[PDB]
Amino acid sequence: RPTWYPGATPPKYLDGTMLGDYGFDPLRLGSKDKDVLKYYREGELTNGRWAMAAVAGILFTDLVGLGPWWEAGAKVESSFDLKTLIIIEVVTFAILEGFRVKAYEKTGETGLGPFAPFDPLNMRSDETRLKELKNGRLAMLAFLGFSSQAAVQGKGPIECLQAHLADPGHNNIFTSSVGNEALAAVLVLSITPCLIEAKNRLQGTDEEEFRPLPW
Amino acid sequence: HGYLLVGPFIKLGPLRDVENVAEIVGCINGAATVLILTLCLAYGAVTFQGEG
Amino acid sequence: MPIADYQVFTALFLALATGIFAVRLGVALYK
Amino acid sequence: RTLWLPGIQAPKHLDGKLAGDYGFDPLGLGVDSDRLKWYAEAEKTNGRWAMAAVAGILFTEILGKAKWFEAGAQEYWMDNGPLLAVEAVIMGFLELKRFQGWKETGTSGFLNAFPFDPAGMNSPSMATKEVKNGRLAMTAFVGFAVQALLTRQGPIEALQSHLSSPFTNNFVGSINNLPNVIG
Amino acid sequence: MSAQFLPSILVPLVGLVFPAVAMASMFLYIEKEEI
Amino acid sequence: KLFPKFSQALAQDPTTRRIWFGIATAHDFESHDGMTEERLYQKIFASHFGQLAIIFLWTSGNLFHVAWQGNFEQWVQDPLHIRPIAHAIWDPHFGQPAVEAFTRGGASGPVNISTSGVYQWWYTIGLRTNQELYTGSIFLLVLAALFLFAGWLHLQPAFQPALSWFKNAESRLNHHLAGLFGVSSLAWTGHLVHVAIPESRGQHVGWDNFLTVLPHPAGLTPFFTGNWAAYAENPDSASHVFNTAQGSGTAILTFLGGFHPQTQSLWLTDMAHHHLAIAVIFILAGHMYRTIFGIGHSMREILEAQTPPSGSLGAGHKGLYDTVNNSLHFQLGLALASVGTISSLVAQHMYSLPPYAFLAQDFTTQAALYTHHQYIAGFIMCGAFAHGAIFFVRDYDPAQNRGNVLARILDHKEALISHLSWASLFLGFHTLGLYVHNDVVQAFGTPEKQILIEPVFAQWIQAAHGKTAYGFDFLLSSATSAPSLAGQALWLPGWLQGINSDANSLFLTIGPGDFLVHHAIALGLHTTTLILVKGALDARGSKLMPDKKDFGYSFPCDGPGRGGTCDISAWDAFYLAVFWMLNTIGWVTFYWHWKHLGIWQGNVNQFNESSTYLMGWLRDYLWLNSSQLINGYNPFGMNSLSVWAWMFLFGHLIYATGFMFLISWRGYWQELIETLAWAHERTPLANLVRWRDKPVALSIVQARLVGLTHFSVGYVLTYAAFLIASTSGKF
Amino acid sequence: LADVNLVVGGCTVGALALGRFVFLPFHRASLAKAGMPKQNGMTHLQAGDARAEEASFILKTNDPAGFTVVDVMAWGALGHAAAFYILATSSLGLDRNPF
Ligand code: CLA
Ligand code: CLA
Ligand code: CLA
Ligand code: CLA
Ligand code: CLA
Ligand SMILES: CC1=C(/C=C/C(C)=C/C=C/C(C)=C/C=C/C=C(C)/C=C/C=C(C)/C=C/C2=C(C)CCCC2(C)C)C(C)(C)CCC1
Ligand SMILES: CC1=C(/C=C/C(C)=C/C=CC(/C)=C/C=C/C=C(C)/C=C/C=C(C)/C=C/C2=C(C)CCCC2(C)C)C(C)(C)CCC1
Ligand SMILES: CC1=C(C/C=C(\C)CCC[C@H](C)CCC[C@H](C)CCCC(C)C)C(=O)c2ccccc2C1=O
Repeated sequence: RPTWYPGATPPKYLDGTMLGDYGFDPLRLGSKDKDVLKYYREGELTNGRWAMAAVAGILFTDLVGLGPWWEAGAKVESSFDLKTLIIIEVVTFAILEGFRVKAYEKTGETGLGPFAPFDPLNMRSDETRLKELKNGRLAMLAFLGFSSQAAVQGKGPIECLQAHLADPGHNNIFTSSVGNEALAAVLVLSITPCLIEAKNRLQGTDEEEFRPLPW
Repeated sequence: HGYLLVGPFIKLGPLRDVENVAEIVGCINGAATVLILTLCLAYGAVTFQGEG
Repeated sequence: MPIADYQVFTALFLALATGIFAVRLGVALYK
Repeated sequence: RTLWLPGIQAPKHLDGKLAGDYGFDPLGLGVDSDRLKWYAEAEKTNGRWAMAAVAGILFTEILGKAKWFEAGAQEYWMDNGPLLAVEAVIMGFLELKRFQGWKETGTSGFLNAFPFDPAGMNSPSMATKEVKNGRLAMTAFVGFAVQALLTRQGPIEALQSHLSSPFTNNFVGSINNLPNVIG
Repeated sequence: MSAQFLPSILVPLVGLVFPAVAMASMFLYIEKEEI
Repeated sequence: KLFPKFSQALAQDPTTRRIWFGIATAHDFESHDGMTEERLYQKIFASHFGQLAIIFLWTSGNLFHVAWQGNFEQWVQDPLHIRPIAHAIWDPHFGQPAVEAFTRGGASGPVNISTSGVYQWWYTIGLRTNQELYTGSIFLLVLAALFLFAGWLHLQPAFQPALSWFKNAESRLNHHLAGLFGVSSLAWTGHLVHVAIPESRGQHVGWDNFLTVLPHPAGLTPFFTGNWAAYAENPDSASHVFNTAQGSGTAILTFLGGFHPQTQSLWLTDMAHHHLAIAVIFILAGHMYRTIFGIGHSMREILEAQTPPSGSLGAGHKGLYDTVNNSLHFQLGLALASVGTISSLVAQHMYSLPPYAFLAQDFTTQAALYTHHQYIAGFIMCGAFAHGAIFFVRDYDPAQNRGNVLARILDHKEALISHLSWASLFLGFHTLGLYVHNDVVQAFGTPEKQILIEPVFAQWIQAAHGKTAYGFDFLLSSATSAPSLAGQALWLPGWLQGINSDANSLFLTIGPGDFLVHHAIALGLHTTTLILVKGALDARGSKLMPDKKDFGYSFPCDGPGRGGTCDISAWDAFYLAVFWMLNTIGWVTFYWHWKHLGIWQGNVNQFNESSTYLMGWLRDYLWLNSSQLINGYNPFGMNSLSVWAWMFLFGHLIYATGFMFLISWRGYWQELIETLAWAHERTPLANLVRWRDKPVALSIVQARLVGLTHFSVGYVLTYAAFLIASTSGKF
Repeated sequence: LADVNLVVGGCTVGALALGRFVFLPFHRASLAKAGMPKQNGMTHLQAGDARAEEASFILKTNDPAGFTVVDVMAWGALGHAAAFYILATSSLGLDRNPF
């Protein structure tokens, strides 16, 4: 089973029953209670879905030549005062989240409104779920990169890519205002798996008394 | 408890002589409630952990 | 030439790594 | 078996099972079996790196280029930051794979092939040839570094300078010439 | 000083968040019955 | 209820004491459940690694804070008109006047003025910019992480050193003397010759250009040729300006002796030469013991051979090698005694012979450093004697040391304690009598009746060093004497110029006040030593408790029988000796501070006349120098000294709080706690909440420890606040 | 003043000759009387310290007097120390005499 680095030894509780199990959890956040792990997975899926929708919207507005996504909040002109929009969104989201809560409390998964599984096309399966999990994770990192590029650089998802393609050796993260910090991260991460291997060699994999983040 | 805990900071807090004292104190009481909340949780986790 | 913000951030990250090594040593000592 | 010193015996822990075993261990560092195996692998790795380094230094110096100790201060297509980052990631992955391959099989290798022996040519005679060549390369690299420290000249240029007048252009003469060079 | 905002975040973290977390964890650990 | 993982007996305690004792006995590995010698040594080794990492992190933090919020670069340009900045201040409780009052050395906001002297030290070793300090902090951070990894690595079975490896005393001493001491000193000499010396001459030499700069014009040739004298050709001129090239030189290994005229500190070339000689001697000493190369010494044979005939010393030192190698407490006691003595030596040498540039001019830093090192030395000495007692009660074997020096010194412990008591009684009787006599004659308005004994012996020793203020004309005081002519053209010129000047602390002038205070110091030392020695020698047993060794090093008592046995264990002796050590260190620091206070203000007459009686000490030193401190904050406002005034009151409060645990004992509190428990178990609403551990009063030994901790903390905090506020508000 | 080559060579040769023909008997007697370091009655190697095992390149040498290579290094070190002390003292041109 592929892991988060070649030859990685997954934790004892990360046998592989769950989807997208790459044996990654250095802090051992979901190694105590199984219900908490299920809730964590539901939260991960929700964040991933929101990230995919956000990434798709940001990319679509950039491809059509619209202004920056981070600045688009003040460039929207239409009816309904800001307070009215806030109230409408809060009420509709409260009812939607209540329905989602009921769906999770019943079928253990997400849903849309009264529909517990919400699958008009009947495209539900363990193979399709893994696609959703991986796509959501990729979209989450994509949105994180979007925000990071908008903060460090003054470009968008397409402009940053164009700048990198123009000069890949001089237009990278290590040459920006956060390059030094980045250089310190890679250098550490580059030796993180090997160091872990040492622990698995000199100390062994016989579990530990405590957990990094117990919670 | 939460209702009776605002008054003290309202009339005696460091920013009591400012018009925005009510808001600051509401936040202070919320913080105090959260603190005594973790206190209740710790007491429950330590007291109830076994049967007899 | 005062130290910049990036230098402080790098020092804090290195300190975080050092703290991780320290907690590992403490766990090994507890055993 | 020939020993590094005439009239002595091997330090017991060394009996010839390893390539290039000359009974040289005055300090007795290999008194631990596991540590001895790790030290043998480390010696091979250091020798290979030194061999590649010496070959590269000599090759670049023959084709002109810049001094081996001044190549880092040159200008390349990418800055030192991104260059070091990319190298760190690549070397980390390669070394991680090499270490994992050593855990399963206590031998050398590359990527996922342990041992990495394409086209064969592996034999006890080749094992000692690599160890001896590697040791010579490490000694040569140390000589290169110290010579460059005293005389800011490359290996070939230093050899030619010595051949011009060996009795007054050696390591003893380099100490007196230090004020004329440094500064 | 560079990054004037750092002390305003680190001081409360080391004096309020870290001590509360450490005391809670220590209190929960010194009364576990089976460690 | 099983937290004391190392003590199963403590885990069964159903009271709160289990938690208390669970923390006070965490480092006593020898008393933990299922503990062996190998595991003990391995745990100690890993703990040493952790401590080293902590020290490295502390130094890195100091460097980072100075380079991030300090004024090191500005202080370099004006080392005499700028106050060093320790770190910034971010306190939400500060008011506007407090924020404005703590802004001093040109800082953006409130900061703390440094008092540890790191600025002078870093400036003297070659550091000049903030980037260098940041680089050093990062390097120390990496070093700390490396040591942490080493500590974790040596705890693994593949890298666990055997117990015999820890007993290899010859190899360890060889490597520590030749490598830890010699090689380190040689490396420091290299740094001084390559960076410190060139930097002090206005030439910058860093990692980017140290390979293209010659430390000396004639590089390495004189060293290998033997012409070492060529390295001391032209030293820094007497009109040299630090950090600049005016009046500089090219020498790197001089021996002028004395102090730099501008910085008022030792010459860098002299310190480099000192470190080089020290490195050579230490390496040579390191090549003494036998390891695995057929040559060297065997400490066991040397000890077994140190047996004088006639049996004056009995068996001599037979079995001492094993007594020291097998017992960890013996080694710890020896190390603590040596470290404490060295700390005292460091404190006594840094004020009389300033080694850092512009350090003598910083009166606050000098006083703080001296007091800090003296207090550290006192605590370390108490620990040394305490561990010696622990050794006698836990690792001493009478059969293995039958007839050697240990058994013989224990055979006549009564004579030792009796003579210590006699010396203490004599010193106390006479010192107090002379002080009271002077006080009485001063009160009656007759100062001419004072008993002022001239310290002729100390004055004679001072004259032997070159001081001509007493008209002795002895060795170095006579220009025609053999020692005077021998070093006439070596170090004597500068040494004499510095010792005959009253503008420095190199052998200050002494009088009757110094005589009385020195005898008071002798009293404190003798009484503290008497308490510690009596506790260590009587640790195994006395007439009142013949089987004391069977009860361990620390225990509450032996009951009220046989007349009473309160404070009878060796731990109690150490406990009583801590008070005396604090008193002795207080007397020493009071003397040093008052003398230097009068010297800095150019008024030696104040101390010369008011130190002969105690009223002068209380009025002209404590009450006189406390005006600015107690005025840090008043009904009119506050200044930067408010922090010291608050710390002053804080120390007084902690000290008084400790008085409670010291005077009140366990009995009253147990009944009071029982009453409180009854009240809680009978109060409605609160009945829903129960305690997991039965509340009980503090233990007898625990109470003594808490009281001593409070007493010491209040003592140190109060004196630190007073010292810094008094010497900082004036200079 | 003093030739570094001549002084160093003479001092090293003299030290080696003294340690090989003059001080060898007393050195051997002292070594036999002292022996290897022992802890609790047994050598460090016997107690379990593998790194404390005596090196084999000194156990026996082809020299008829048993003069090992370590002996050569020790005596050469003493000779060099004396030679450099003489050279350094002769290099200085100051008056150190107490007369
Ligand atoms: C032992 C050394 C030491 C000490 C005593 C201090 C002390 C202080 N630091 Mg500092 N720090 C240190 C090291 C140290 N630091 C190092 C090495 C770095 C480089 C990463 C920093 C970086 C740093 C920053 C960026 C800031 C401080 C700040 C502060 C102040 C508030 C504390 C805080 O909340 O910040 C938090 C401190 C950290 C997040 C890093 C410190 C980590 C150290 C090394 C832990 C050492 C633990 C110790 C060895 C074990 C003792 C046991 C104990 C925990 C029970 C305080 C006076 C703040 C300040 O300036 O106040 C105005 C501030 O913003 N420090
Ligand atoms: C050359 C080889 C070598 C070296 C360099 C060391 C070095 C060290 N060993 Mg080690 N050891 C060795 C060989 C060596 N050892 C061998 C062969 C053995 C087996 C026989 C051991 C067995 C061993 C054990 C069991 C332990 C050590 C420990 C230590 C550390 C001592 C504690 C310390 O750091 O304080 C540093 C000491 C000094 C710097 C010298 C002190 C000089 C004086 C007292 C200070 C004053 C100097 C100067 C005035 C200061 C001014 C500076 C100021 C401006 C700030 C230290 C780093 C201990 C340790 O801590 O474990 C990690 C320990 O437990 N060693
Ligand atoms: C290299 C130094 C060193 C080392 C390694 C040891 C090691 C050891 N000591 Mg020892 N000791 C030392 C120095 C040292 N000591 C010194 C300098 C003193 C003089 C003070 C002592 C006096 C001493 C005594 C009397 C005893 C030991 C004991 C012990 C053993 C157990 C320690 C323990 O139980 O941990 C526990 C650690 C603690 C309980 C921490 C103490 C809490 C401190 C004192 C409070 C500090 C509060 C802080 C300053 C407040 C800040 C103020 C602020 C809030 C305003 C252990 C092997 C005990 C023993 O041998 O058992 C038989 C024993 O009884 N030591
Ligand atoms: C100011 C307080 C104070 C004083 C004066 C003393 C005095 C003394 N301590 Mg003590 N000590 C103190 C505090 C004090 N201690 C505290 C707080 C502790 C911690 C609990 C200790 C713990 C301690 C220990 C453990 C020991 C001492 C010892 C001693 C004696 C040492 C011998 C000596 O110095 O000769 C000088 C004698 C004096 C200075 C006493 C004054 C003599 C008087 C004034 C003369 C009488 C004249 C007149 C007739 C008075 C009578 C009037 C009356 C009839 C109305 C000494 C009497 C040691 C000891 O017993 O020595 C053998 C001992 O072992 N002390
Ligand atoms: C200055 C030293 C000192 C102090 C502070 C105390 C304090 C106290 N004594 Mg005590 N006592 C002392 C000296 C001292 N004593 C001495 C020398 C003796 C020997 C004769 C005694 C003998 C004695 C007896 C026999 C008794 C007491 C009792 C008490 C308690 C009475 C209850 C009270 O006052 O309410 C409140 C407490 C205080 C006012 C103390 C100051 C606390 C401050 C104001 C609060 C600060 C909050 C804190 C800073 C915030 C947390 C910060 C965080 C970092 C922890 C009290 C805690 C009686 C008792 O048990 O209680 C009924 C009792 O019977 N004492
Ligand atoms: C075999 C043989 C022989 C012999 C030979 C020989 C004799 C050789 C040699 C050799 C040598 C010849 C050796 C020596 C050695 C050693 C050494 C050489 C060392 C050293 C060094 C040192 C230790 C130094 C130090 C120092 C320094 C570094 C600096 C300054 C100071 C001092 C000086 C301290 C014969 C012919 C008889 C016979 C047959 C064969
Ligand atoms: C109890 C005990 C212990 C501990 C002990 C101790 C703590 C000790 C100490 C001590 C000390 C703390 C000491 C000190 C010292 C010092 C000395 C001994 C010195 C001296 C002197 C000299 C010799 C000098 C000389 C000189 C010079 C050199 C020059 C100038 C002049 C003069 C004179 C100064 C032990 C464990 C061990 C054992 C058992 C128990
Ligand atoms: C006041 C007093 C008590 C009562 C004190 C008790 C019961 C302790 C009260 C402490 C409370 C629980 C708060 C703790 C205060 C400290 C700030 C805790 C810090 C400790 C941590 C670092 C672990 C005794 O039991 C006693 C026993 C024997 C001699 C003298 C005395 C004595 O003087």
